[PDB]
Amino acid sequence: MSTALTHGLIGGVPLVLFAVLALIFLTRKGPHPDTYKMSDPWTHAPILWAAEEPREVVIGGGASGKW
Amino acid sequence: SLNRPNMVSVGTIVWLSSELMFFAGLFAMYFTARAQAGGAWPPEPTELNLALAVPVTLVLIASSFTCQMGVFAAERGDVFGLRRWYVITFLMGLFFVLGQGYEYIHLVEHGTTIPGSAYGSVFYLATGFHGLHVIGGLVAFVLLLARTKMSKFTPAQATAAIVVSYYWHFVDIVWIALFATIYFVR
Amino acid sequence: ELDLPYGSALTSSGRISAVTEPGELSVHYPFPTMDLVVLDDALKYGSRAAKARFAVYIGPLGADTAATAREILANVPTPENAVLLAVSPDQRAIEVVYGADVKGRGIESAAPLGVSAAAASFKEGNLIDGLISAVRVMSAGVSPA
Amino acid sequence: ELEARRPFPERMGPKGNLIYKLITTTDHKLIGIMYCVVCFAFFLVGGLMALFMRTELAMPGLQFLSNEQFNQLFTMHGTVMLLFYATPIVFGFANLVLPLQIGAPDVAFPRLNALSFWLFLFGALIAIAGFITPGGAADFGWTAYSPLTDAIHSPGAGGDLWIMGLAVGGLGTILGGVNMITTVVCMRAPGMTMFRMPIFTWNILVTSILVLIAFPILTAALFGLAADRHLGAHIYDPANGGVLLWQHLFWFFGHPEVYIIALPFFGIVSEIFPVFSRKPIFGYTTLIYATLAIAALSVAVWAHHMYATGAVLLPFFSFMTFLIAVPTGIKFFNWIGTMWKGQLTFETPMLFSVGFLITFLLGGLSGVLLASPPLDFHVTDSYFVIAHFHYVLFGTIVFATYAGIYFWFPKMTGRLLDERLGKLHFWLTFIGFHTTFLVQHWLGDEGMPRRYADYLPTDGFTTLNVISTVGAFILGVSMLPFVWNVFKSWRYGEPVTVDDPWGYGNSLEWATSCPPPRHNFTELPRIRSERPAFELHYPHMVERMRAEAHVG
Amino acid sequence: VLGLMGGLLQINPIWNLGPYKPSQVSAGSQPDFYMMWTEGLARIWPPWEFYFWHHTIPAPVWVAVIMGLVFVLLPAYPFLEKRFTGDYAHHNLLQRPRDVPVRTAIGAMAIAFYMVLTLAAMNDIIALKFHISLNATTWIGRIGMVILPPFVYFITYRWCIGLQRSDRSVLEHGVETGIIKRLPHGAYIELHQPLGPVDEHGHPIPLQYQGAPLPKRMNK
Amino acid sequence: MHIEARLFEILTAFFALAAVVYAVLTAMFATGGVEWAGTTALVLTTGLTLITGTFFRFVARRLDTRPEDYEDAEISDGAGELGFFAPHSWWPILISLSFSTAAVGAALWLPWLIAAGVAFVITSVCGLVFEYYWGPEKH
Amino acid sequence: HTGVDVEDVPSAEWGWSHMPIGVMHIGGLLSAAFLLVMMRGNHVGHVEDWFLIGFAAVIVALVGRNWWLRRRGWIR
Ligand code: HEA
Ligand code: HEA
Ligand SMILES: CCc1nc2ccc(Cl)cn2c1C(=O)NCc1ccc(N2CCC(c3ccc(OC(F)(F)F)cc3)CC2)cc1
Ligand SMILES: [Cu+2]
Repeated sequence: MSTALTHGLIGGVPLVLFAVLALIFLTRKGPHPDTYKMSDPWTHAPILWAAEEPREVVIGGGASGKW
Repeated sequence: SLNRPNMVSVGTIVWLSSELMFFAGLFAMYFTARAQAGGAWPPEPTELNLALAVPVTLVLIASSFTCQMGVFAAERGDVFGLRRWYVITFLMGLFFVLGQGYEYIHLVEHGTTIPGSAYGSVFYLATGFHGLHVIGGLVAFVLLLARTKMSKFTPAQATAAIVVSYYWHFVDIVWIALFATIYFVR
Repeated sequence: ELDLPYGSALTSSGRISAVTEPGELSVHYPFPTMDLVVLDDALKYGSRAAKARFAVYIGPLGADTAATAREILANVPTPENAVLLAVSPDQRAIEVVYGADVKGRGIESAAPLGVSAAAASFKEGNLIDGLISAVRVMSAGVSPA
Repeated sequence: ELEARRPFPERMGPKGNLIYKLITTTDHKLIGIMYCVVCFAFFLVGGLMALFMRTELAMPGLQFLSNEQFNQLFTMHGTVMLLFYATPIVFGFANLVLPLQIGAPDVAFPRLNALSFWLFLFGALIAIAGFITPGGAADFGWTAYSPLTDAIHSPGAGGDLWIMGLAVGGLGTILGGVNMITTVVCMRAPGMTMFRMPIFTWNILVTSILVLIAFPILTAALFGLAADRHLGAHIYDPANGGVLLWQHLFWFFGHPEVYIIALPFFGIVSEIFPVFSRKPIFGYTTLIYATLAIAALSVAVWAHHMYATGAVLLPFFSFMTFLIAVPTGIKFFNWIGTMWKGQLTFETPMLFSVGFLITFLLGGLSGVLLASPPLDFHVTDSYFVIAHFHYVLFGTIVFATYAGIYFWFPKMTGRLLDERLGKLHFWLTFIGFHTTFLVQHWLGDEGMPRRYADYLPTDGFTTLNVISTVGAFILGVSMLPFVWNVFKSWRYGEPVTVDDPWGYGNSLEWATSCPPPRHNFTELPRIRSERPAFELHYPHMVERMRAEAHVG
Repeated sequence: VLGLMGGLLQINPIWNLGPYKPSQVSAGSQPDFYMMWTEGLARIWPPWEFYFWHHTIPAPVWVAVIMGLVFVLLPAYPFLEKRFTGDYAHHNLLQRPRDVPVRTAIGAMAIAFYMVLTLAAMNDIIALKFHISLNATTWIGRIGMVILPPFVYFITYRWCIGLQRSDRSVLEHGVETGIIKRLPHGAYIELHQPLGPVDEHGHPIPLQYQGAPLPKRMNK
Repeated sequence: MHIEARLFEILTAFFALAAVVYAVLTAMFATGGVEWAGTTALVLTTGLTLITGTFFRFVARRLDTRPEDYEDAEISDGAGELGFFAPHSWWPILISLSFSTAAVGAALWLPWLIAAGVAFVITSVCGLVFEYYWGPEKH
Repeated sequence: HTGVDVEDVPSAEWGWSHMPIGVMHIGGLLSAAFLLVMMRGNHVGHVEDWFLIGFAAVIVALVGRNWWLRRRGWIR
């Protein structure tokens, strides 16, 4: 049945359907919290991040600055 | 903790059941093609010499008792009785398989072959696989004896001895069945 | 005898066994993932080349800021050989604390540099970005010993 | 009190961390991961063969294939998809989550495990390596009918490799079954009796029993066939009862095989449903009895595949298949009851489970329709049969496997798969599948038998083949989101820092750290029912679980 | 051993052959296994010739220069390695092959190359006994000659580092005994066995690596 | 263990019933008499389940209650020392390689390859069995 | 030695344990070029050049991925 249109459907329907389904589903919002922007206050709990690299209370110095 | 029912025993038992199913397949091969050949279904060029099929069956049956005496001596902690009984068992199993090979030679000499007949095919294929199982059992005996030689005797060695023993008992009784089916019922 | 907020339970050991409803997460960090990764390899590879743990703090310092920073530094596993960087985005204050064991290795010649870089990057509204810059410069400054 | 952490867990791991641990490993978790990865590679190979078949079957005329190549294609497709993807994925899921579910540190025999995996891999590689032979791979059917696989007919060197690869794989499967039975029987937690273990474990035990019953007879048949091919052994000549003997043996093997690859996935979905329904599993002992009944009945119906030979006792097998149709019905009703009046949330595992429900119902309806002899007198060896077993096979293995992957990915990795990609994947798969296999009922009811490489334009059914090949290409494109999701989410992706990322879990595996430690446990809870983790995380619920457990 | 295998196995039965005559030939024309690489290199090298004014440079010239390059690169290796690594000290203690990953990978790559060249010499025997096309074997060799050495290099490097890590793990902890306990609050431990001193709470203090092999099985 | 034995007894009873029924229903009403190929498989699957069930029954009758078989129990009951579970080993892959060599040597009829495969299987199995029993070297 | 770190290669001071990355990159490119030129003198067939081009494309893709990921700091 009109070999050109057989090849055309076989090559075109799957990719078109992929396009509509991707634009439907891949444009939503994920569960990740949206970025914090410093203009507004900070409400998240305190954060402490270590380095963990070298395996296994007297202060030596310090510095400061207030932007 | 150690949950007294042994683990190696359960493993060996379930595997022995599977091997029984294998021999079921072989038996089903044999029984068909016997309902087809009518009359003297063992063709004329074959004659089963019974004067040599009985001695090998009896030496296998005696080897069973020898293996049982070996495991008896094993369950109490002395290795030399185990070694003596298992050497005896190995010797007479070797004698059994040698006699079987002699019968194969004298049978193919003036008669049945695998490509020559259908009875020849089913006969050789039903007995050769049992021969292979017997040879595997002999190799197991050798390996177990060497392992008893190379270190101290502990309960693990006793468990190995027990499981090898009743694998050999299984092969013995399945041979009893094969023999009673092939030679007497016909 | 604590609250264990609706799903946590104390086991036969000291371990807590928490749960989460099917549709949430268990981190809640208000930053993108591809910047957390960059801050992480900064914090790791700069700590390799200096033989000193680098830490970062972001909560508030609602007191004498240096006091509270050296109060916090006692939470790093080996605080005596460690370098902490504290930041309070409300009070807009930067604080860098050292350990007694990490000193004589070119540290105070590098702490004000890190503070200035962090401030210069914060003045536009880049938190993680300034943290990365400060950690980079301080780690490049300190020498192994 | 503050407590130090990392900005993000480590992505990959050190250099040299895996390759040597891969060769000498003995822990079940790594072996389950290896199972899953290699089985999915083989799935991709089989799917490629199927796409070649489809693109030839459209457009009457032999455009680019031959008759020999088409026969080899469908033979190898069937063989790969049934024996090198499903039977090992069963043991993959078993090795993954059986010792965790029974509360054990390891499997019974830890080196027999690795032996089984390597036997599987090398047997598969041996059987596939017939395409590099100039004559090609095996060209008979998947079923290897009686005189066509002889030495006179089919004389190539691909059938030999086929037979030997199957033998090696079968040995591996038997060893795996032995190990699983021994592990479930001996190694078990000091509190849980056998009527408190989860249903997945019971299904695995029963499946292992079936494996032990079924596979040795296939090895026996294959050794007979190799003897007949290499020694002229007169075992399967039509002069003897050699044509029906092979069929009896093969189908006595081959029906327990489909039930072997069917039951554990029933277990998987029955284990996913209560977590997302927020309810107990409806009819525990009823499900156990239904499983036992299906197991017992699956070995005495083998001859409903041989109606058209005119050599079997039809009423016996017809009646007993009608009988085996019942326990599956009670199982289905128990699932629907477990979903009844709960609080449903449709994350990807629940979505895939519902798809499984729908597809398997349609396939089973077509099968029970197929089970009557006067109807099989027309629709046998046509595309109706193909549509039927593709419905049941797909709906079971594919959907329940994707459900199990999306369910147990955190418990083995510590990460979470993306959900938008999961929904896209599910919808692509569903649409493509239902559009590629639905018209084949009509396509086969009117005369078009299976295993044809060509047909004439004067015949009908040239548009239905085009619709089917469009659907096949949609199904083929539907695999990119899944592999992209797995490739990205293994290294990046939201980490899991808690137990039980799907709240309201059961089965004692959601009571240990999300990536479990070596030996799987740092402490055990007190076991009183079949939902120990649920009673551990919600202690204020045991009174209500014991009070209203019998209303119905 | 030499007497036994010279009595029981047959080698070079010249009588089955005939005297040499320039007009007749047979099918297996291989040399002994130490020239098979030369033969295989001649088989799988493409036909590249150059024809310029009144002259001709045939294909086996390539085999000649490659052979010479191999024979020149073999004796000059220590000087290359000392130029590249920059180490000129006296050494009387050997290295374990797992401590030098790059040299081990180089050697494995060279051995893989040699094996490919040697197997490409028995094309006829392989294609006859194992049913494979002859052109297929030629192309398999021609492509393997390029893609097998680097694959072997990569795998050997990663394998050496894996062995090093396995050594460091048994240095840090003890030797695994394979015994499991249940620790009344339902925990599973595995009863390691220390190789040196122990601290106050029973854990062994980690040792330092000294270039010597370490035990891995308790029965050794 | 009491429930495993009961499971196997149920299975054995059903299989024996089905085998006898099939045999006597194909002795009559069939084209050529007894079918002889399903009958055998059925009696011997009955025998399989019978062997397993009888072993479990004996072990259950020769045993006192076990914390697994016992309800009412606590985790302090199983406190003890389990068996020996083998850590890392590399012999399985060599066993599989040897068996695959023998299998491919049986596919293409090559007797020398079959002999080599059998020798390698014997060697690898010996290595696996002796792995945790070799003593220290004697020097 | 030229230098790698001990947490990557534990035995880094006992033997040669580092090879520069440009060597590997340009070696992969040269091997791809060799595979590509090996189809000169087309001897009556094209089943072979499909394989040649496939392997060359795979090699080039691997080299390109490694180079691009190293250039953006995703590796070390
Ligand atoms: C993985 C699985 C799988 C499963 C589960 C099944 C399930 C069933 N199959 Fe199928 N089958 C195959 C795989 C499978 N099959 C394959 C691969 C082939 C042929 C391959 C080959 O020839 O090459 C095949 C072929 C095949 C045939 C013969 C085709 C032939 O003519 O050649 C028959 C019928 O005899 C059959 C019947 C059944 C029946 C009765 C079930 C029953 O199990 C299903 C019952 C299911 C239900 C869902 C019922 C739902 C229940 C309720 C809702 C209560 C409803 C009650 C009433 C309507 C009474 N199958
Ligand atoms: C568990 C099993 C299983 C599965 C999953 C499938 C999957 C599919 N099958 Fe198959 N099939 C059988 C079991 C199975 N089949 C059996 C038993 C037979 C008959 C056996 C015989 O007659 O002998 C059969 C026969 C059969 C036929 C007819 C053969 C004949 O003519 O009689 C057809 C097509 O009509 C078909 C189609 C498909 C399609 C379209 C899929 C789709 O599901 C698959 C879609 C898959 C993919 C496209 C993979 C994606 C691939 C790519 C992404 C290419 C990528 C490549 C590389 C990376 C290598 N199958
Ligand atoms: C292709 C090889 C081969 N095909 C078959 C087919 C069938 C059989 Cl049965 C055997 N074979 C073989 C074979 O036997 N191969 C071994 C071999 C190869 C080359 C050389 N040559 C000697 C000296 C030359 C030389 C001389 C002077 C030189 O000096 C200069 F010019 F200045 F460089 C350089 C090189 C080169 C190598 C000997 C044995
Ligand atoms: Cu049929």
